[PDB]
Amino acid sequence: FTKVIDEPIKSIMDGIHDGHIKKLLHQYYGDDESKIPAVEYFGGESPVEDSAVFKATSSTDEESWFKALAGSEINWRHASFLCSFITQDKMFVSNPIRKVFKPSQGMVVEISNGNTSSKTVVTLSEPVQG
Amino acid sequence: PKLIKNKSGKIFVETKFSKLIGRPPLLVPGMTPCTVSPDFVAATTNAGYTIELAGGGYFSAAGMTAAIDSVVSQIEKGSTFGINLIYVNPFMLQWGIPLIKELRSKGYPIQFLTIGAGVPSLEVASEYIETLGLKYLGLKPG
Repeated sequence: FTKVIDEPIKSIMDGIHDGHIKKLLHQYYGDDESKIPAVEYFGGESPVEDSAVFKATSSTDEESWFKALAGSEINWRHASFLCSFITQDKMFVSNPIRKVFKPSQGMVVEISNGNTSSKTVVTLSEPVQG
Repeated sequence: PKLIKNKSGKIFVETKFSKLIGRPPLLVPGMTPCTVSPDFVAATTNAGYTIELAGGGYFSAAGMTAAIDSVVSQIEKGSTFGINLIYVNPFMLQWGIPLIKELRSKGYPIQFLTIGAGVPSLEVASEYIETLGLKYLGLKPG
């Protein structure tokens, strides 16, 4: 298969991916791109209600807590609570949103407009001087 | 295998692999000498594909650090790349693993480590999984 000299790496890799897309589209999606499901962003998936309120305890499970805050829909809020990393210029640091919303006794998270991503507000409330 | 598209209308082949990395499930493996070049590692990363920088082309932490810094300078913000180290080159591992640990601690965009030419022991693999701050570990069983 190594025949064409100085093909750009993008043309080679795209050519393979676009070939796979074309064949899957024919075989499994009846040649129709409209049947391909859409998500806001693709990636970050480990291979393993409008108004809500969540109360952290000492025994609260961290993964279940972040899934609950993340929601079901793939949007800014899913990324905020489930991305292990964020970017600082070209560096990849620990997600600070996960650090701040790490669950502990007394933390109360109110999600408002949970179903409309553009308007969703996640509000953490904690005990301050009682 | 499935098709999925993002908000921009980019179609991806969706597999266990592509779902993790958010890119087509197609990788350029570590090759001494083809992927020792920071320019090829950067060109492939910028094309939107996973590529391993080959440690086989490097003899010290300083020389590999300069190559990594050259890749990081040429790739877009938010892009990542991997490193391929050779398990039957104990010297490469001895400077290679501490380097990755140290660069990851500084937040360098090293998504994964592939170990070529042998599979580590459970104890070594645990060290790589727990200490190197990697998204995933590439293994090449023969």
